[PDB]
Amino acid sequence: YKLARPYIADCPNCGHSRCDSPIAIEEVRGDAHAGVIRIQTSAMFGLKTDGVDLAYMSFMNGKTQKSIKIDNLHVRTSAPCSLVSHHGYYILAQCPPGDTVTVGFHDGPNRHTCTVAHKVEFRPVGREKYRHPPEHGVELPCNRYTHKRADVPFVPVKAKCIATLAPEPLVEHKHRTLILHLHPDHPTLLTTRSLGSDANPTRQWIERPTTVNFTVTGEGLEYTWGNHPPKRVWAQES
Amino acid sequence: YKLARPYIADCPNCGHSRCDSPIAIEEVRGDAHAGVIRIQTSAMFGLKTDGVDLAYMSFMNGKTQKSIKIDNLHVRTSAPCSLVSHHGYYILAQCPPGDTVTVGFHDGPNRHTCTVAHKVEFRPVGREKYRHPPEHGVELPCNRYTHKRADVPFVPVKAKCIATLAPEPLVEHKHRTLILHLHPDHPTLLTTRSLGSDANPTRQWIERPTTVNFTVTGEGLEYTWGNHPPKRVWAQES
Amino acid sequence: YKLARPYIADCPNCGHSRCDSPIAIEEVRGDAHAGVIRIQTSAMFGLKTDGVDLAYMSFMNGKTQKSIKIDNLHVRTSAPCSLVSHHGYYILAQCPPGDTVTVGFHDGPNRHTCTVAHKVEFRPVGREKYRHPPEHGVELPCNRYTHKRADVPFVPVKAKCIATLAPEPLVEHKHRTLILHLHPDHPTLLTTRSLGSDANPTRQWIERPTTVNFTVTGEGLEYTWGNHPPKRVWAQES
Amino acid sequence: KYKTKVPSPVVKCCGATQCTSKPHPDYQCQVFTGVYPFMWGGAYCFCDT
Repeated sequence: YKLARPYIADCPNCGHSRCDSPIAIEEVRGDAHAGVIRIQTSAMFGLKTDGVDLAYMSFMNGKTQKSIKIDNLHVRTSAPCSLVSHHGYYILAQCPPGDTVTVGFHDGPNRHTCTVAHKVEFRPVGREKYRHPPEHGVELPCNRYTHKRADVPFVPVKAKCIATLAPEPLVEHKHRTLILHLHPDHPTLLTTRSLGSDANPTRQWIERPTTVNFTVTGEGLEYTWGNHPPKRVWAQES
Repeated sequence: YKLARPYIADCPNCGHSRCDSPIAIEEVRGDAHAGVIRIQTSAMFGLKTDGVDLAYMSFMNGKTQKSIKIDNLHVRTSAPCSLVSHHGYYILAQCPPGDTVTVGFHDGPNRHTCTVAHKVEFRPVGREKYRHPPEHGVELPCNRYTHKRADVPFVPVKAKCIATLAPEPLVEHKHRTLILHLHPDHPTLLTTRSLGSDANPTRQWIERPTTVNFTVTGEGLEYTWGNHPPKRVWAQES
Repeated sequence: YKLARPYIADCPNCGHSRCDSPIAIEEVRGDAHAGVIRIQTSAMFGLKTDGVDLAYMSFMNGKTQKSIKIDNLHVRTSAPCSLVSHHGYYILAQCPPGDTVTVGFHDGPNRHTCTVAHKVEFRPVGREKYRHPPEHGVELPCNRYTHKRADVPFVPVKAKCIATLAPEPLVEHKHRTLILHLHPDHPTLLTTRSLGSDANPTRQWIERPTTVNFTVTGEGLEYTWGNHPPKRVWAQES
Repeated sequence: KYKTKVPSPVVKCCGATQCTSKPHPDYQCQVFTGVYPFMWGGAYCFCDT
């Protein structure tokens, strides 16, 4: 169970003559290649007066610590963000980078927003760096967060998260030689090796219909064709 | 034409203010090298409850069926955008991107903004793409739409859209040689061929003050210099 | 002194198709490397009917010297902004990026708001221009302007803006030879010349850990690491 | 992947400030004396040096 409740706070960056704001954020983790972001907020969703719900928030909105259902306390990156789960002290929403999380009041003609900057390091750790999750294609290494509560925080995880792609290479096996007729509509990191004993350590980024011939040992080869983790082919002769 | 009454449609990203919103784009059609976009909204423009008007719209709000004058309800892609013609479920407006269309009320209920990501089509003319009509001289092929108030969609129609120019080519005719001192402010496709008793199949991309010498037989040459259609001399100065 | 009367002026986008605003920005000076803006408005700020004040402005809109409080007519980016000084026909304000300034009345259904996209200009002041203020480094002289008026336009001045710094040229001394391992975190201009009998006439833009070796005669050398004016070392193992 | 934490600095007006070590991985402090003169300089302080 959470040990803290929302409060009015001086924002790190808010509009001048409005910096005396309600609704604020503490820390955010966005180190994930996941589209979801784990928030430690002080403008908390997943806290009503009763604690943890999945579609309710609480805030001190220049008022007092009290709750209503999601309406006036909005997460944003700078554009809307749709929450996924609320877990008391920690909130989970998708606001992909997690370096800018904005809690803002979007009523009346005025646009009030407090935005909090965070100390996230989002780096490669996969086999390639890639686009945030869409719905389409095969995943790639990420460091997602849990998408349900346990009531205090959401836990850190490493898994694999969705990535866009285009039709996979037309492979042709022939005498000790494998041509990959490629049709990326999207930048793919192409990594190769033979899987026999031939090294072929070949990275290249490809896009557009092109061909890339590779040697084979005749004992398979891996070509990883971006937005997939290693794909491998084998045969008596490849 | 402007048959039946408006409806709502699901906004892909909206606040917690609304979501089941009016003015939620279905499609946009481009290929315009003008700043106009043809928009298909859930809400009907050019129709209020009084039937057909030219500067009023109607909308199902998902909460109310009501109409207003276009003022309080403003289209934007960052700044306000002024419509040009209404054809029921379709709007035709000046608002240059059309890739994303964000329709929001900063007067009407709460601080509503629906932003929509939806269908677009756009194409190069075959020289350089542009979407700015200035008042700089010559125009090139583009798409635009009709301004139908009666017979639902405004049909596609060819039009002429002004293109950005740059300090005009200093032509110098000389003996058997026509040097084209070119002074783009913007990337120009220089396509040439000589006229008269010669003709050169020569594409080159130009940008920044340069010279480009061409043969001429004493009978000029045509040079098309990007964002202009053919500019040709047939001089005996050559 | 200021005495150039308030006026109204057409601003490209207000309301929906509204454009009949006062308070409209005509010109901007962005000489500052900071997020402060010098604004030229049609409306006169810093003058009410009482003459010169510090927190009142005046405008026409059917008037000629009618005034309101600088909070009634409120500057904004996408959140309020508080001006700092008024120099009549010119406003100078702090508005979070200083690259988007919207002066607007969000009073009633007719919502006139003018926005001009302001700019930050970086120009040589050392031997190179420099980036916007960050956490890193310490303030240095920048291009700017006066941030208080004279009791009509604000005048240019050199003031102090936080420079992005990163490790300065890490000198490695050797036998009358200096290799300079420099480790920017930001685009820095490296200028050199020797201050020994030799000279090292080298401008180069650098980013990130690199080396640039220079000769010396055992009689010093200069490395300017742009945003500073010349830094000099003299006959160490230089 | 570390996160840099920059907390607000301990300023003593009219007296020296001494660093208190903390076991954070690359915790570094530095004591800077005479930071802010009389009145404004980045903090209001009566004392200079």
